[PDB]
Amino acid sequence: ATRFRQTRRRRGHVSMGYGRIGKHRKQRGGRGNAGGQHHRKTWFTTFHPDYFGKHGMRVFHLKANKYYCPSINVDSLWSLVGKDVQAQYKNAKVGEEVPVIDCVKHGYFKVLGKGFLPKQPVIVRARYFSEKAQQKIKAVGGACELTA
Amino acid sequence: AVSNIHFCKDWRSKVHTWFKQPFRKIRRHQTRVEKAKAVFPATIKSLKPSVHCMNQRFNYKLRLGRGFTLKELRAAKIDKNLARTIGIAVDPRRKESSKECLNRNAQRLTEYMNRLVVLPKVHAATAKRLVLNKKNAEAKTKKAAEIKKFIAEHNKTIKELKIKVAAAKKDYAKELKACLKGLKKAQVAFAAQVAKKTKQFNKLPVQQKEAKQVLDANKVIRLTAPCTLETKTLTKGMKAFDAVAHLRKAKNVAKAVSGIVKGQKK
Amino acid sequence: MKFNCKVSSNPSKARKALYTANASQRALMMSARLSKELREKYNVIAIPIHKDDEVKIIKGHQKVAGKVTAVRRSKYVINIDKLTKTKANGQTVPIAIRPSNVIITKLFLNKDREALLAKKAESRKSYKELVAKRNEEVAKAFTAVYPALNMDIFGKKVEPITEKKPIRIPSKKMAEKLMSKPTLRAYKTGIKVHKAKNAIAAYKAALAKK
RNA sequence: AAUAAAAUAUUACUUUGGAUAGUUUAGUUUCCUGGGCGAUGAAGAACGCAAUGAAUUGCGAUAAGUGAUAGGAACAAUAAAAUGUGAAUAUCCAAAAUUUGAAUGCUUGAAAGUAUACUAAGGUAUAUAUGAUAUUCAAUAUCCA
RNA sequence: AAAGAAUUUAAAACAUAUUAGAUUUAUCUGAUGUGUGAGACCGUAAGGUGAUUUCUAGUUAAUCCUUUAAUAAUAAGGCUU
RNA sequence: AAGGUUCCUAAACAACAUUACUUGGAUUAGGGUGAAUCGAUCCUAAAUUACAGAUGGAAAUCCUUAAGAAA
RNA sequence: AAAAUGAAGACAUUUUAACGAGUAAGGAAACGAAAUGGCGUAAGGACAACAAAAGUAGUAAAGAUUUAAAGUAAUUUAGAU
RNA sequence: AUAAACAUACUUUGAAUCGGCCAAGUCUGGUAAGCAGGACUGGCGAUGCGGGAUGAACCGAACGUCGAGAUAAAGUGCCAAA
RNA sequence: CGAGAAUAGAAACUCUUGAAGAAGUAAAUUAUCUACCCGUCUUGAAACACGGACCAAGGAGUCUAACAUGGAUGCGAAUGAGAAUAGCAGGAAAGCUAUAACAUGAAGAGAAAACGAAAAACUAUGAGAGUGUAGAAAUACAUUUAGCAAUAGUAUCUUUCAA
RNA sequence: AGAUUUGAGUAUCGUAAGAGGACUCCCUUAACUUAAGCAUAUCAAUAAGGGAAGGAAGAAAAAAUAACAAUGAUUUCUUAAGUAAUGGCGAAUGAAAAAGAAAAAGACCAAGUUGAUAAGAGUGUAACUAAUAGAAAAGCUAUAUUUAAAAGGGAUAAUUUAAAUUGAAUUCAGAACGAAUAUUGAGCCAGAGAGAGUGAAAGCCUCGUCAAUUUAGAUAUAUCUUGAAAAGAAUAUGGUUUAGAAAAGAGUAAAUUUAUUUGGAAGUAUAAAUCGAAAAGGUGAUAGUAUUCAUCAAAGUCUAAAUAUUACAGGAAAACUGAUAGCAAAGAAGUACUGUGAAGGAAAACUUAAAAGAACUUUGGAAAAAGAGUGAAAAGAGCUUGAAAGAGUAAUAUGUGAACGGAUAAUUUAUAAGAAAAAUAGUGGAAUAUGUUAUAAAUAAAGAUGUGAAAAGAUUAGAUAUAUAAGUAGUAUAUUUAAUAAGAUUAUGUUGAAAUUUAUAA
Repeated sequence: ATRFRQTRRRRGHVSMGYGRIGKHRKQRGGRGNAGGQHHRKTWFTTFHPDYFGKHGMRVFHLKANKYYCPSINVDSLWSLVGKDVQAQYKNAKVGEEVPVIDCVKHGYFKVLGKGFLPKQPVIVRARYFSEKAQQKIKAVGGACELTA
Repeated sequence: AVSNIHFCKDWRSKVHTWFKQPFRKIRRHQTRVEKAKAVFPATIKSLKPSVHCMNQRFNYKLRLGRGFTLKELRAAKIDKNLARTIGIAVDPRRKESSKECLNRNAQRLTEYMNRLVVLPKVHAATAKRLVLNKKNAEAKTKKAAEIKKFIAEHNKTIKELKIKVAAAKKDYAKELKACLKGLKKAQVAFAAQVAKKTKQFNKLPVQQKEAKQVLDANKVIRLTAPCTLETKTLTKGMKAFDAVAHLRKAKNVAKAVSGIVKGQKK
Repeated sequence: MKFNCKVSSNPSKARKALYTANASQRALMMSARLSKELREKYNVIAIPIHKDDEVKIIKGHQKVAGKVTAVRRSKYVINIDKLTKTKANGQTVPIAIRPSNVIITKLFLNKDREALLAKKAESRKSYKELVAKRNEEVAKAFTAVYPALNMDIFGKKVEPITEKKPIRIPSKKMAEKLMSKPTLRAYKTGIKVHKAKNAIAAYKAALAKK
């Protein structure tokens, strides 16, 4: 909407809101990130203080698929099957059927341990596990399974 | 925020605008319809394998590939010279990746051949194949009389056990320990008895039927059956199994091969 | 609406094709209507005009009836021996008339107007039998759903539904709060004006009764 | 002190000028279909042709048009003649298509010309490179009587 | 010393043996064969056995990270000063 | 050489020749350029440009009788 | 700014109190007690005589010249030609 | 003690600007400058109004449109109110 | 003599001018007071600083792309999927529908290998809710209770040589 | 002399050239600009110069990715992604596998084999030839399996392209106008109310538009005929007696150096100089050697479809411009005009419905003027309207070295405010107020909780018919047979808010 711009409100003002002493000229210190070390050094120091330099080792061809590992905490495990199933198997223990949570089938590879699990036995199947993830699953009365 | 905008070249000559998009749909759709009218089983989008995706990021998913390998055609009893003429993709470049891939795509072809209805090469009722089917029809009646005696006397000890499992599971859903053990014990015995020669090629299903025209065979034969909620019985072994040390032992085994080789030469 | 994608609904392109049309398409454009006596004899509505025909002007200052003396297709006009104007110095010049302001009252039919009129007549009949076959098909479907009615109801008067069943909806309280000021003020004024009109009508009725 | 000739100010009318309003046989953009030239001489250029034409349009020594097929009574600024035994008008058709132009017998400046062969005048062929076939030759280049 | 079933039928690479042909060279070409490479544990008797993992005690080896199929000794790159 | 009808005649003076013009190299309409012997055409000067050949990634350049079964 | 009232009146409510200069610069739209208020140009979608002929127009449109009126102002309205 | 609830504490986003100039019971260099450079405050710039005849800065005092009065700087022979 | 209070008392008018033009307003002229050339750079211009003879029409913060803040909107551990693309009626550059690749987010630290979050928290001040008394109009105190947001400080946990 | 090799002349039949180059494939080492200077870098496969193409072109069937539960020619779109990387590590530059779609198609030469070898080649035509990847020829054969006499003709149908034809409903009535489409009244059509013309605004005046018809042109689209339905042939795995006891792209891959290029960094691609392989080998992007692993098999060729387009031609649209705007060009516009030349390059729209474009008289040398006449109106051709600047005429007013503006009054002119009516005392109450009833209308429910039905389907177990099938309930389709699980959608009980406020008639 060009009728809501400031140009329509500054009609009649000579300088169009840019100043009489310091005019609106072509440039204001260079094109792009010019003067990163000379006159805009106070800008880069203030707002991007690690912009110039080198850090870490180069990876000539990075295989970004090798780092792909979606994670889910323990407290979020039961949301994969829903609350209806969670309450249905609420009073299970060793010996009878217990629901299996297929983390991989839902797109989660690693299971981390954060928050608190509901006090029901459960079988967790995933590719990777954390030390506290397995502790919390086992302390509730469940098991851990590997995949792939 | 430091800006990174690559407009320092003549982007005005690099601008591609999509004003032809609403007419690509009309072009492609009309040509797609024109193909169906000309010869319908050409736009049929000939049958394709079920092949896994690559890399560990995708490897649990299935997707259509290009062409059935020559070993999958032999297992499904189809000549590769006839496969391309009845809407089957064939890819000799595909190496067999696993037995399970060989079995899964063998089921796909067999299921496709059952749903397939090949019309006679010549529409006349005096076609040689139609005449030949009449000539050997009485032989088929004799032969099919033996195909039914078999697979009615050999798969009978497991059928009752298989029936009992369904009834016992139905009763449980209203035991399974001994019900499933009996079927398992028979299955190993059955697998021990098969260890003998089957026809190289099956027959092409050729007949005269009213043409029900289907635009693709890939959406009829689904890649993956719908996933339900798998449920398992908790045992003491499942509780005991400590998965973290299995992960860390497996990692440390692979990272100690350097130490093994270094210590050998010393 | 027009559904043929070949033809254009652009006024500028329509006028250009009118100015640049050749003589073949100019003849079929300068058509005039036959009179009642000629229409009944030939069963033809209108035909392209021709020299030596007799026409009758129906629109204009002078509704004279004369003979076609000039069919000028470049100007898209015709001339009549009876409509002339004296050009000051004394000689008379014909007055141009558009062919859509006259009707033909006496044909000039040598040999091919006769063939055209027969072709024009049969086309009228052939279309009529086709419309009849459609209307019967339309009527056959109406008597299958309403066996007690006949198709003549559509040509007669229509009686509106006078039943006034109201509906309770929990938004009518919000109606006044869902209008903008320009449409709320107009809506309220219409209510006030309507009420005052009823007040005057009520007062008039009281006087009339008394 | 006085004058209103000049000067100034307002309105009405007229004038020089062409703003404003109304309008569009013109453009701009996007999309669909094609993307159909030439040694069988193209695109381009030049000259000529209307009863009265200078430009423009169309055309080529058959000239603002011929034949054929559709087409049905006009054109017009002014005369003429032709015209239902067929005027206008239309065309992926038929005949015809001047001098040049890749320009191609040789020459070409604003150049007028001109050689040979075949069928006086007219019309055809003859540039360079190149494939196949036919024919005539050259070199002891390899053998060889 | 303490817990520990491990998931379930369509198969090819060839390490080879043993033969049917051809070859002399730095010799090859078919087929038959076992293992390899295989994984359904024995239970209606409580469940034992048993791969694989844990803790403690000596031993020999490697030990800051990377060169993205796995290692090695050179080389190169990372991290801190 | 350059110009291109400005040449001759007749009718006519709106515009143009720093007034005017019955005048005009200006407007309109006609008429006008005759070669065996004058020139072009023919020959060659300074110079110029082709086929083949040589050179160049290319466009193209060099060579003018040297390189050619050419001329 | 604070109190009161508040589905529609209307003048963007009622009352009381304090305040109002200004270059550069800022205060986009919407927001019932309205987080500034408005004028104008052109085009697009709606609305415009509520009872079935529904804004104006050859009983004179747009435009132009002026005379007056409304508005602090941008501007609007009407008469005459 | 006095003042302070349209007080206080702010947070976010951003404009313009960093050529300055004057006064003085002030200072430094200079013979001196309507010169050059500083400390504190007030002004002009950005500012009209009343007075100094006139004036960017001096004195009074800062501005919505008006009426009536008491005033400020400063004045009361005429221009000019007294 | 006399406040409070109780009891009784009293205000509705004249003149002049105006469709023979009142009040107001406007235009022209006159008279007193008053008024330097606009725009711009500049500490400072009416400036002997520059542009401007006059009039009409044209005339200058726009469009595409990335990020951020902010006000209105939908949904919310999800949001978008007018990603391509595939279908529907209608004939449609419009409209409707597609359990979907992916984008941003739900997990963070490390150069990297290798990893990957609770003492079901604590303390302080703080929003709100009642009861009683009184002034007495509103309101002002006493007391019981809850302690969200925000800020600050604590334990505890993931990663890093180092928080 | 004769047999060959090689090179020419001539003749015949053809072939290339030039135009265009928007999109396509390439050659070449531009600079302005950015980096607040500048020299590498950026601009930048960008401008200009040059070559070659078609309706599309380029590419295309792995010496390819990856390290997986692995894929699988090419092309194009989405995402990856402003990411890995490159860079005075500054300014800046910058991909690809995976994954999701559009479309899908694979075939040949060379080498090897067969040699009573075949008008042109014997220095070799022809035939066979690959993932079970030691092939290749002749004759027998077993098993599965494919199989109508091909191609070309003729006809009908269907899908399309173009042309032609057809294509409703007021030639209605009144009033008025120079003129009807407007206005008033009464009707009609509509699968047609897109649009244009008509003295002026039209659904029904003309042309068209919606629904259609006919005729021609193709499709590798089906049917029937020619055409017999036979003989045979073909695919693959074996056996058998002979014949044979192979091949797989060389100045190429790679290497040293130089130059350009690349995101490619101890060298990603190309080229040049030198060097130069093979009883093979290439790749796995950090140089080197070795041992394993994985995956391909270069150094010859072709190949539709999905894709691009601002040349040009034909169409259709538009929240685009409306004569200083939009192309430079709304008229004989790349025109007039300028330059030796390359080149440069404008301006100019409108009378009226219809020319009915005054036509005769007087004055004047004539142009013209005054009458006269046409037209609804001179709108009179310098022609719709006709502004401002600048003038002329008329009316009004003013005056000593500027003019204009503002506050305040005076004079003159203009505008402009009205028809009702007093006091007191007989009748006469008239809208309205108060409260009494009657009526009408409006105004209270957000939810919560019970009981059913139900389409299209899903699963399981049988039956029938068809096709194909010997190994853990055969499989697939069509019709039913019963049963279980849920079901979008959907019907109906209980529960739970009134008594006020306006208007109307007494």
